[PDB]
Amino acid sequence: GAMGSMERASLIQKAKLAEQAERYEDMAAFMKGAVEKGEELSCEERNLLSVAYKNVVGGQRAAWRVLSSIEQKSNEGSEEKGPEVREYREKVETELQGVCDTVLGLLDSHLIKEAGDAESRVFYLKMKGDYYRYLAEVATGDKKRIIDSARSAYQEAMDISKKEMPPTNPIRLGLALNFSVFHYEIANSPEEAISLAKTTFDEAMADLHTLSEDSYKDSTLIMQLLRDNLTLWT
Amino acid sequence: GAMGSMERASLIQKAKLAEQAERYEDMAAFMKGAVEKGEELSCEERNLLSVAYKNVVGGQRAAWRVLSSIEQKSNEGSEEKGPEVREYREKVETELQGVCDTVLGLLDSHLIKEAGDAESRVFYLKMKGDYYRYLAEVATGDKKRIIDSARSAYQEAMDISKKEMPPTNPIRLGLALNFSVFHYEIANSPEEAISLAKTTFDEAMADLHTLSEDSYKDSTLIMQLLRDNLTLWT
Amino acid sequence: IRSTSTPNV
Amino acid sequence: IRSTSTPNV
Ligand SMILES: [Cl-]
Ligand SMILES: [Cl-]
Ligand SMILES: [Mg+2]
Ligand SMILES: [Mg+2]
Ligand SMILES: [Mg+2]
Ligand SMILES: [Mg+2]
Ligand SMILES: [Mg+2]
Ligand SMILES: [Mg+2]
Repeated sequence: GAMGSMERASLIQKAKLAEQAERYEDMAAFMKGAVEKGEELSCEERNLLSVAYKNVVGGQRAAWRVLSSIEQKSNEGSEEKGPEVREYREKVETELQGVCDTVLGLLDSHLIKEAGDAESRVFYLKMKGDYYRYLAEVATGDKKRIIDSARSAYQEAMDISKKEMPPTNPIRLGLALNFSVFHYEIANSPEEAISLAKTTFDEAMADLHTLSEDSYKDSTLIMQLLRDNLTLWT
Repeated sequence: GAMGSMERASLIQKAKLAEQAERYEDMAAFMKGAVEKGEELSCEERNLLSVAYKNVVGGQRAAWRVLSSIEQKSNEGSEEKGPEVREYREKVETELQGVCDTVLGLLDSHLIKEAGDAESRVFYLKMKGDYYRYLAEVATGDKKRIIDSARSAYQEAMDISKKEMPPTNPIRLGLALNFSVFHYEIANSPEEAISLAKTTFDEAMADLHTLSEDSYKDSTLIMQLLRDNLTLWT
Repeated sequence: IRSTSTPNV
Repeated sequence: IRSTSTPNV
C-alpha cells in the first residue's frame, strides 16, 4: 500500500488536515492506511474513517443518480444518442462499487472480528449494512443477495445495540435511522420503516431525562431526522 | 493517452455529462482527450475545456490555501507538530502544479499556434495567463519568471483584444478582469489594477447601446465583477 | 424526495 | 477578502 511507509499517527494527523481542506479522497486514503497498520481504532478514528468514505461515496452516489436519470429518459420519443450515457454511468457505477468493496474489505480484514465492545462492534456492523445498502442502490443483476447482506449486518447491529446501549445512544439512534431507510428505500417495506422510526423515536424520548445538556443535544439531533422521515413517509 | 481509443464526439458528449454530474476531474480528462485529437476547438468546446480545468484547479487552490494558513500559524507560541503539515501542503501543491503544467502543455501543443481568429487566440492566451497566475500563487523559489510569463500572456491577449474586439465583448471583459486581479493579487500593482478595471468598465458602459438584450446581459454580468473588485480595492 | 440517513458529525 | 476573477458560464 502507498501508505505503508507513513507512521500511523502521521496518517491520522493528515486525515484531519484533509478533512479541513475538504480533500475527502485523500482523507479516505490516509484512514485506509491507518486501518492497515492492524491496530484497533479509537472512537475518534472510527468517526474519521466514516466521514472520509461517506463523503467519497456520497459524491459517487449523487453523480450516479444524475447519470441514471439521463439514461432512463433516453429509454423512453427519445432520439438515439449511442452508447455514451450507458458507458459513463457504468464507469461511475464501477468506481462506486470499488469504494464499497474497499470499505467492506477493511471491515472483514479485520476491524469487525477484533471489535468486542458494543460501541465499536455496532459502529462497524452499521457501516457494513450501509456499504451493502449503497451496493444495493445500483444493483440490477445478486441484487437479492446484496439486500440480504445489508439486512443481516443491520440486524446483528440492532440486536447488540438493544442489549448493550441506552435508547438515546447516538450510534444506536443512527443505526435505527439507517435501517429504517433500508426498509423504505431498498427493501420495499415502508410499514417496517415507519414502525422502526416511531418506536426508536418514542423510546429515545422517554430516556432523554437521564442525559446531560450536551448528550441531549447529540441524541435530539438524530431524533429530528427520524421525525423528518416520518413526515416524508406519512 | 487513456482517451486515445474514444471518438472525439464521444469525449465531448461525456464531458457534458460529467459537467451535469459535477465530476470535474472526469470532465477535464475527457476534454484533454478531445484536445489531443489534434483538431481545433469550437467556441462551446473551448468553454468546456475552461470549465473543467477551472473547477479542478479551484478545488486544489482552496485546499492549498487552507493548508498554507495552518502551516503559517505553526511557524508563529506554536507547539512543534512535526513535518506533516508541510508534507501535506507540498503534496497538494505538487498536484496543483501538475494540473497547471497539463493545461499549459495543451496550450503549447498545439492550441495557441493553430488559433488565428481573435476569439480563439485571446481565449487561449488569457488561459495561459491564468494558469501561470495559479503557479505564481504558490511560487516561492523562478517566482519572478512565472509572474513574467503570466504578464506576457495577458499582455499579448490584451493587445489583440483591443485591436479586434468591441469593448463589451465578454472574452475581452473577462481577460481585463483577470489581468486586473493579476496586478492586484500577484504583481503588487494595486494602482494598475484599479486603473485597468475603471477604464475597462467605462469603455464597456459606452458601447452597451449597440447590444441586444441577451448580449447586454452577458456583458453586464462581467462588468458587475469589475465594479465589485473596485469596491473591494477602494 | 429521498429519505435522510445519518449525517457526518 | 480575495479579488473576484472570471467565473464559469
Ligand atoms: Cl466512459
Ligand atoms: Cl502527504
Ligand atoms: Mg510506527
Ligand atoms: Mg426525433
Ligand atoms: Mg454495472
Ligand atoms: Mg474518429
Ligand atoms: Mg506549548
Ligand atoms: Mg513545492
